[PDB]
Amino acid sequence: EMGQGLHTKMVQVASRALKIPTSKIHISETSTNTVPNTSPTAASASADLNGQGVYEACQTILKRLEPFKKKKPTGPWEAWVMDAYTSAVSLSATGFYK
Amino acid sequence: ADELVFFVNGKKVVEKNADPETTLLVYLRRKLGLCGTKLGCGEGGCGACTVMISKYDRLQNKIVHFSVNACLAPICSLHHVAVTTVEGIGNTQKLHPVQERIARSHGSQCGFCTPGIVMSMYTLLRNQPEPTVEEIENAFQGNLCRCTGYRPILQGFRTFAKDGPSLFNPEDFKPLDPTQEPIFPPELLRLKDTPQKKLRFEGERVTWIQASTMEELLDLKAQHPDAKLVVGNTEIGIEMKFKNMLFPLIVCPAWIPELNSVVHGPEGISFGASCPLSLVESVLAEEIAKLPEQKTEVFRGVMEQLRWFAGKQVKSVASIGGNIITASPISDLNPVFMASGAKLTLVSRGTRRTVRMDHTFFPGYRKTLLRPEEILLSIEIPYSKEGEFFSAFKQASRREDDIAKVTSGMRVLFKPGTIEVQELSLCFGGMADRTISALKTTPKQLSKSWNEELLQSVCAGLAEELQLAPDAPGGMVEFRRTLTLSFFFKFYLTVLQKLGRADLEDMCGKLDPTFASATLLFQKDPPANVQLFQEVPKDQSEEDMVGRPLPHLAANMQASGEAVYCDDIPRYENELSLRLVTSTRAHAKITSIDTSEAKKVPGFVCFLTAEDVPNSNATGLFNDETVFAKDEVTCVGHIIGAVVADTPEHAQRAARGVKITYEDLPAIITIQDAINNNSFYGSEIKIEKGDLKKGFSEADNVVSGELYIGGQEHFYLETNCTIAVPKGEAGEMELFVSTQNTMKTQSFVAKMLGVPDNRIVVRVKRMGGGFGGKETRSTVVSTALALAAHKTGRPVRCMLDRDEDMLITGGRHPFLAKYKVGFMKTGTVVALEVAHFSNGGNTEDLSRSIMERALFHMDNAYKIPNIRGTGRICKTNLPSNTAFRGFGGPQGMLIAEYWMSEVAITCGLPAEEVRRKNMYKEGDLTHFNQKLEGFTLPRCWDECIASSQYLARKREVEKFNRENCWKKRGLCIIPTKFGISFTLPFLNQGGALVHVYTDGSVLLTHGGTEMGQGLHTKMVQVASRALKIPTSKIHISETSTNTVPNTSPTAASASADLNGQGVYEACQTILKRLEPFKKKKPTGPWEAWVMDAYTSAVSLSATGFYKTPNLGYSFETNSGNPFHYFSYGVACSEVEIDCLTGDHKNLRTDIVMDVGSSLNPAIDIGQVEGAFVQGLGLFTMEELHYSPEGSLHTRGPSTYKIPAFGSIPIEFRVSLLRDCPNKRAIYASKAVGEPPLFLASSIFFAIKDAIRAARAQHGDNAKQLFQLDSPATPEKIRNACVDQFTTLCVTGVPENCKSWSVRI
Amino acid sequence: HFYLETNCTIAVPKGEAGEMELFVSTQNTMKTQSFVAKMLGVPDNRIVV
Amino acid sequence: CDDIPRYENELSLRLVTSTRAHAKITSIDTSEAKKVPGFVCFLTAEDVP
Ligand SMILES: Cc1cc2nc3c(=O)[nH]c(=O)nc-3n(C[C@H](O)[C@H](O)[C@H](O)COP(=O)(O)OP(=O)(O)OC[C@H]3O[C@@H](n4cnc5c(N)ncnc54)[C@H](O)[C@@H]3O)c2cc1C
Ligand SMILES: O=c1[nH]c(=O)c2[nH]c(=O)[nH]c2[nH]1
Ligand code: FES
Ligand code: FES
Repeated sequence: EMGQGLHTKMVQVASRALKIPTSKIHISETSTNTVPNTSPTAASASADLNGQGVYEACQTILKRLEPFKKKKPTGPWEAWVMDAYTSAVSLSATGFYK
Repeated sequence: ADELVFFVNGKKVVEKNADPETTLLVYLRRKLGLCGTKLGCGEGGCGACTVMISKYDRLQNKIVHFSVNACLAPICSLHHVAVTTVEGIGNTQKLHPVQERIARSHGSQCGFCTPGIVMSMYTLLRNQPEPTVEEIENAFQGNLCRCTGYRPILQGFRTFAKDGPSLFNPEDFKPLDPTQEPIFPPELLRLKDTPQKKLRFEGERVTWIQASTMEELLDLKAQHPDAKLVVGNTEIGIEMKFKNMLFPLIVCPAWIPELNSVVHGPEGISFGASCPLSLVESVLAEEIAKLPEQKTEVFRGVMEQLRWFAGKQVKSVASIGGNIITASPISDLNPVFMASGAKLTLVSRGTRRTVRMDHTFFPGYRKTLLRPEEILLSIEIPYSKEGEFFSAFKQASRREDDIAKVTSGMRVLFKPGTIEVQELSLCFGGMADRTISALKTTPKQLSKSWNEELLQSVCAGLAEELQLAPDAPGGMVEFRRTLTLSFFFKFYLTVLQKLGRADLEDMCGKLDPTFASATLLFQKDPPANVQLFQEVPKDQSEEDMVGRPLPHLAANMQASGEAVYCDDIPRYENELSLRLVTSTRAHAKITSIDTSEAKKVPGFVCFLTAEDVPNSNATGLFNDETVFAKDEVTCVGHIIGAVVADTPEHAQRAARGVKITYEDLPAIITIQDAINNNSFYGSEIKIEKGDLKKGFSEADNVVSGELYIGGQEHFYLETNCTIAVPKGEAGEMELFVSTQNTMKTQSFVAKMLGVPDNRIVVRVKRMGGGFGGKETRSTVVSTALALAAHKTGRPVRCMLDRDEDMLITGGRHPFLAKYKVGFMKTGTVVALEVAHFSNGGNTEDLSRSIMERALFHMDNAYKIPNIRGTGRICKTNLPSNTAFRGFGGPQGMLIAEYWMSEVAITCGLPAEEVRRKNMYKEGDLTHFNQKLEGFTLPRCWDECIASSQYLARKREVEKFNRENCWKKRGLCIIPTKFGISFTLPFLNQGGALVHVYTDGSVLLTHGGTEMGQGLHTKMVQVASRALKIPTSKIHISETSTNTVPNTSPTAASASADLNGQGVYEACQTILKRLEPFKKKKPTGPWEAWVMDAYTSAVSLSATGFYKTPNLGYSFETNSGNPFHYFSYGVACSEVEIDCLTGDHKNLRTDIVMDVGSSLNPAIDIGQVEGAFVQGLGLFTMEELHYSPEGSLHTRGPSTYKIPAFGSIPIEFRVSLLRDCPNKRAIYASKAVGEPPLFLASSIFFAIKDAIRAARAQHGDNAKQLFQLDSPATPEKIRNACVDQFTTLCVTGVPENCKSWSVRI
Repeated sequence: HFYLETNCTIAVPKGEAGEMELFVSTQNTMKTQSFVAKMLGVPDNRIVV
Repeated sequence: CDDIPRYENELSLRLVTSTRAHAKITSIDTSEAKKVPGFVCFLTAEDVP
C-alpha cells in the first residue's frame, strides 16, 4: 500500500469471495515471510494479480467450510468456523495467480 | 573520588553516577546490552548469571580469576576489576573450546543455563588447565539445569580432565590454547602501583563507601555505627531483594589488608574477617595435607562443611566474617566455630578485645555481642590437641548448595592416655533461633568413659534439652530431633574408631564391622555412562539426517549467549515496565486499595485494576478466572492489579506502595477441606470394567491404604515473560512471549481488549524451558502486559522474578489416593478400586483433563480384569495447578506401582515376578477398552532386566544389607505404558507454512514452539528428507500466529508427530509443483528447478496440515480410542540409603525406552535423561510447603531443591529400543517428552526396598506395609527407618495446634 | 517522484544465524530481501522485509 | 516507517555520495568524521561481507 487503496480493494474482494462483511477481514502488512517471491507493486497491475490470488485463497477456505455450511445453512459464519476448527480442518490457505 | 571504573570483556567502563543498588547482572544486561548472562533466580542458587572476575591481587601479588553470581555482585564492589561474560570468551564465528564441547556433546537443550555453566567451566580452566573429573563436577555445585539431566554436560567436559555408534566425536574437538585468552587489561596493571583511596557512591536511596584503610572503617563506624558492612553481599543482597530491607549507608571493607590476612600462630590459623571461604578452603586444604592428622581435626570439620556450602560463585566472595556476623540459625560454620571455641578479635576506634565463641556470642535471633561501633577483625581456627577429636555434620534436602535442616560441630578432649572425657562440646544449627550448645547435656558426661552408657546418656539428654515447638519454623520436628541424636551416634562411633587408631581399642572396644559404614564421609564414585541407539541403514544418504544424532540447531548460539530469549530483546526507547500486585490472603474481600505511596515513586505511570479492562475480565481456559481480582481474592498470589513504571526497580517499589485492605472469607486449602465442603470442579470422573464384587470375593487377599503425592514447580530456568508492542492502528498489537500456547495467548488478549483475533500477533522464538507450566499460565502475565500497552500506547515488558513466578503460576497437581486391591497368593491381581483426589486450586484450567489422564494410566503396565477408578478435582483457595510433563500419568502410575509393591510383599514373592505375570500382553484391551498393538513393553523388560544384570545385582544388595547395620541398599525395576495424544481429540492437529525463495533457500515455520526439546531441529530433519535437500538450505526462525493459525499448545509429547506431518505435507505440495521441472532436468540442481518454477510463474509457497485420525473416547460408553499409540519403557534403579540421616546415593539406573525409529537419537536420549531426572526430583527431592493459611513458603532454589549435577545416577545407562518402527507417526518415530518421567519411580521403590531392609534391621514389631508418601525426601526416609533414636524423639502434635506448614 | 515520504529503512539484526528484519518504504520486498542477502552472503530465508 | 519507535540501542546512518560525475577516488580521509561525538564507523566497499 502506497496510497492507491490496494488493501481496501483486496478486502472488498475477499469480502465478496467469502460472503462476509469487510469488517471481519483485516490486512496488517506485507511481508516476505508470509508471501514469498512477489513482483513489485507496479505496472498498475497489483489489484489484478493480488485480487485473483486473494480470490483463490478464499475459494479454498469456502470449499473446506462447505460441509459445515450444508449441515447448518442458516447458523452464522462463526459457527461454521468453530465447527471446522473442532473437526480439525485447516483454516489457512495460500492463493496464487499468473 | 566517585567515578566507578572497571572492564567488561576488555572494554573500559566509566560509570560517573554508580548506584549502590545496581547489580552487575542488571548493568551487563540493561546498560551494556550483553544479554548472554541470564537471570534465573536473583538469590545465588542457580548460576545462570555466572561470570568471571579477574584482578591484580595486591596481597598475593599476581593476577587472579574467580567466578561470581552477577545477580548478587554490587557494581560498586567492582572498582578496578575485569569482568568476563560468555560473550568475552567466544562466539559462533570462533567458539571457545568450552562452548564448542557443551554444544556438540548435547549439553545444551533449552540453552538458558548454558552460559552460566560455560563460565563455571571456563573459570575452572583459567585456574587449572588440567582439572580432575572431581574438580569439574565441583565447578558446577552452584549451577542448575532443568532440561539435560546433567549427564551430557559432564561427559562432554570430561574431555578436559587430566584423569578422563556414538552421540558425538571428542576427536573432532579443537584443542585449548591458553595464550589466546583475553589479555588482563594493561591499565589495571598500571593502576596496581597507586594507593587505593576511599570511594563514595551515591544512589537514589543508598550511599556506599569503599574504605581503603582500617582507620577509615573504624572512624566511620565510630561516627556512624549505623553504616552497614558489606563484603560478599551474599546475605545483604538477599535481605535487600527478598526482605525489603534498606540500609541507606553501606561501607565495603574488602580492600583493607588487615581484614584479608592469614597468620599462622601456635594455637591455630587466624583469618582476616573479609577472607573469602574459597581462601579459607585453599589455606586449610594445604594445612591438612602437610600437618599431622592429630592437629587438623578442626580444620577437617570446617572443610567438611565447606564441601556442602553453596558453590564456587558464592564461596569466591562470601566472607568467613560475614557468615559469623550474619548469625543465621542455620549457619554451617558457627556450630563448628562454637564447638572448637574459635578465637574472635573485635575492634572499634581505640578498642581491641578477644573472645571465645561460646553460647553468649549469639544472644538472640541474628544478634551477636558486638557493640554497634565494633567490627570483627579476625577468627583463629584452632589446631586440635592430642586426644582431641572433631566431627561436623550437615543434613539438608539436597547435598550440594542447600540450607541445613540440622548442622553441627562436635568436639571431645580426653584426659591423656585415657578414654575419660576432659571436655565435651555439642553445638547445633537449625534447632533454635540461634546457634546453640547442648550445655545441660554436656557437663554430665565429664569424667565418664567413652562407652555405651555415655552414648545412651547423651541421647536421652539431647532429646530433652533440644525440644522443638510444633510450630517451630521449618517444621520437620521429629526428623530434626532424630538428626541431633543420629549425628551424635556417628560422632560416638567415629570417636571409638579414632580411639582405636590411638591404640586404646582394649579400653573402649573395637567397632562391630557391620557398624563401620555409619562413620564414612560422603564419597561418590566417578560416573560411568552408556548410551545405546540404532545406526541408520548403510544405504541412507549422508544428507538425510532423519535418525541421525544431529545436535540441536541452536546449541552453538546457546553456548555463546547469542541465542535470544524474550527479555534479551532490546527495549524500545519508550518501553515501560509492569509489576503484578498479588493477594496476600487465601480468601478475602478487597475492602479498599490505596495507591497513595505508589504514586510517589519516581517514574510511576499507573495502577491497572479490573475497571481498566476494556471488554471482558473473564479469562482462563474455562472462563472462570479474572484478569484482575474483582471484589474478592481466592488465593495467596491472586493477581489484583499491575503497576506500570519507567523501570523494573521503580515498578517494584511502586508495587510495594499499593496498600490493600482485606476482610477474610472462609478459606478451603487442603484436599480434605475440599471433600468436607463438597468443593469440586465438576462431577466425578469414572472408568470401570468387569465385576468388582466377584473379583474381591474371589481374591485370596485384599490390601487397603492411601498414598499422598506432593505437587511440583516446573522451575523452567527462564521464568514467564511477555513484551507487548502496540501498533497504534486498528487495535493491532504484537506480543513476544515465552509460551507453549500462542493461540490461547492471542485469544485471551483479544477477548480482554475487545478486538478480533486478526489484530493480535503472538510470536515465540524460544523458551528457556516450559514443561507444561507455559501451556496456559503464561497468559496471566501476557494479558496484564497487553492491557498496559493498549492503555499507554507504549511497548511494555514484564519478566517474573523467580519468587513471583513460583507463587502465581502453579504446579503439578498434588494427589491423594485411597485404594483397595484384591489378588491371589500367586501375586495375580483380580480386583482394584482406586479413588483419586487432586488439588486444582482456584481456577479449573487443565485439572479435569489431568484427572482423565491419571485414570487412563491407573493400570500402568498391568491387566486387571475387574477395576474401578474415580477422580475428583478439588477446588481450593490456592494458585491454580496446571500441566506438568506427564499430566496426571505419573500420579496415576505411582499409585499403581505403590499397591503393586504391597501385593508383592504380601505374597512374599519377588516384585519383578509379580509385575511380569500381571503385565498386559499384545492384543489385550486396557481398562478403557483400547487394544494394545505393537506392544513392545515385554522386549523393553527382557532387555533391561538382562543388560542391568538385575538378578546378580539382587544378590549383591542382599549381601550388603546383611553386612551393614546403618546403610542399606535397594533395587527395583519398573515398567511404563504412556498413551500418546491429547485427551481432547480436536487438539490433535497441526499446521505448517513453507516458502522456497528463488535462491533455493527454504523458510519453514509450524505451530510448535521450541523450549529446548529440539522440536525445530527435528522439523528441519523431516523437511530435509521430504524435499531431498541438505538441512543447511532449510531454516526455521520462529513460531507466529500470523504464519500458522489455530495451533494447539506444544504439549502432550505430540508436537513432533503433529507438526512433522504438517511439514511433510507442505513439502510434498512443493515437490508436486517442481515435478515437471525435475522431469525436464533430472540431474540439474535444486536451485535450477526452483528458478525455473519461479520464471514459469509457479507458486513456491504452501501450507500443510495434519489431524490425528480415528480418535475419540467416551466415558459414558467406555469406548473409542483416546490415544493414537503408546510409548513403552523400563527402568531398573539401585540406591544406597543412610539410615541415620535419610540421605541416599543413586548408584545406578538402566533405561530401555521405545522411541520407535528415533527422528534424532541424540535429542531423544536427552529427553529420556531430562524427563527421568525431573521424575527423580518429583519422587525424591522436590517439595512445596504452604502455611496453614495457604501462603506458599517455598519460592526459590534456596528452599526448592531440583536435581543438581551430584543428584543423578552415578552409573546412568540409556538404550533406545532397536527395530521397532511405529508406522502411524512421522517416519516411524514415537513421541518421547513425557513417558520416561515416570520411570524415575524406580528410585522411589528402590528407596522403599532399602527402608524395608532398615526396618527389619532395627524395627521390632515394625508395621509391614509401612507408609512412604511422595516425595521420599530425607525427612520421610529417615523417619521411616525406625530405631532406638527415632523412638526417643517421637510424640506430640498436641491436638489442633498451630504448625509452620499443612499438607495440601 | 516527490513521494511525500522519502526512502527509509530500519534494519533490526536478530543476532542468530544471520537473521535480520527490515522495515522499508518500498514497492519491492522481494528485491530488497535478495539484495540484502547477496550483499551479506546469507540465504534469502534469513532476511525478512 | 520513521514513525516506528527507536530501540534504545538504535543507531543512525548517513550516506556519503560523490560530488563528481566521473572520477577516480584517490583517497578518503575520515579524520574529521572521527571527531564528531557519537561517531561509530564509516562503511565502504571493503566492509561488504
Ligand atoms: C546461594 C547461597 C547459598 C548459601 N549457602 C550457605 C550455606 O550452605 N551455609 C551457610 O552457613 N551460609 C550460606 N549462605 C549465606 C552466606 O553465603 C554466608 O553467610 C556468607 O558467609 C556471608 O558472607 P558475605 O561476605 O557475603 O556477607 P555480607 O552479606 O557482605 O554481610 C553479612 C553480614 O555480616 C556483616 N559483616 C560482614 N563482615 C563483617 C565484619 N568484619 N565485622 C562486622 N560485620 C560484618 C554485615 O554487616 C552483614 O550484617 C548462602 C548464601 C547464598 C546466597
Ligand atoms: O493429554 C494431554 N493433554 C494436554 O493438554 C497436555 N499437556 C501436557 O503437558 N501433557 C498433556 N497431555
Ligand atoms: S540468577 Fe544469579 S544465581 Fe540464579
Ligand atoms: S538446557 Fe539447562 S536449564 Fe535448559
